[PDB]
Amino acid sequence: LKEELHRAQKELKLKDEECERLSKVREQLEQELEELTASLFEEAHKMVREANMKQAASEKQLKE
Amino acid sequence: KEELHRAQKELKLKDEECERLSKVREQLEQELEELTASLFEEAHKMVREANMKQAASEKQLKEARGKID
Amino acid sequence: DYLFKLLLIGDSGVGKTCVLFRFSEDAFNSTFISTIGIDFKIRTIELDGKRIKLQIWDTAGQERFRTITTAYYRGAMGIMLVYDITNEKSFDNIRNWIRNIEEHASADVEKMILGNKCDVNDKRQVSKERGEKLALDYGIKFMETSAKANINVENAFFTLARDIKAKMDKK
Ligand SMILES: Nc1nc2c(ncn2[C@@H]2O[C@H](COP(=O)(O)OP(=O)(O)O)[C@@H](O)[C@H]2O)c(=O)[nH]1
Repeated sequence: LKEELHRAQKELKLKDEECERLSKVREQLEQELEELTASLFEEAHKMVREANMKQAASEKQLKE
Repeated sequence: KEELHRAQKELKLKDEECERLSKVREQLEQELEELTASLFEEAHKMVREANMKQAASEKQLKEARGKID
Repeated sequence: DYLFKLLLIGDSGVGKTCVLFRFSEDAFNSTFISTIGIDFKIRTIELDGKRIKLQIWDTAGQERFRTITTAYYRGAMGIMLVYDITNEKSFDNIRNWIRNIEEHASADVEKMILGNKCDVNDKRQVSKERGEKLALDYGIKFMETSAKANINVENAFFTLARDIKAKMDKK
């Protein structure tokens, strides 16, 4: 009769701890994504500031 | 059966959570893909502008270097 | 020799991004915060001799990148909460945002409230006093600022970074 609860709880332990594991990896996944997206933006920015300073350079040659 | 009455609840819940966590794998790269795609577009639109206003700006340093020389 | 990962959050149109660009001393207005809702900037500073790299994420709360923006909350060492003193619900919400920080971010993270646009007193709706009480209740630091006039931006970051470092040299 009680056997159903007996299983249910054994089942809760397994799911509780698989859940813990699963979270350690969400943590990594996120650090990696940060580091990657970080550098993505870094570049996008660097690359834009080049195109603009290029325009500025011959902007000033033209006012002189 | 008071214990089970509600014991099954966190089991449903804990489980429902594990499910959501596994999704977290692909849900990251799914978003990443989009974000990357976007930057590409947006940073381009940007560099496009700079180029058009640099290049048009370039041909009058020859036209005005030509109005002098 | 140190790398601090920082995050700026709060309601939209609060000034979060100008706050950033000011501190990052970028000579341009050019951002992706409008068309993406994320932006990123670095600055290295000296704190008691040492070089400190600061990595500042600017998020804008769009569900389009919910999952990614958590990655920023989860990995952030210091997170500035920003409201606009010209606007109440920005301030009212500062609790809501604290819920998130508490809920999405780490247990010991360093926090700081930044009542922004202080420079404009004529349209002020949120008293400074009321702002420092908010802060003291939650037991975190508070600081009024102005991205445009350049008031206390730099002091805010240096301040936050000192709190971070001091916490780390303890361990
Ligand atoms: N008076 C004043 N206006 C500001 C200040 N900071 C930002 N703004 C203006 O507020 C508007 C939106 O600010 P923004 O940085 O986009 O807020 P975000 O969306 O949270 O980054 C723009 O018109 C900014 O120029 C400030 O310190 N003082």
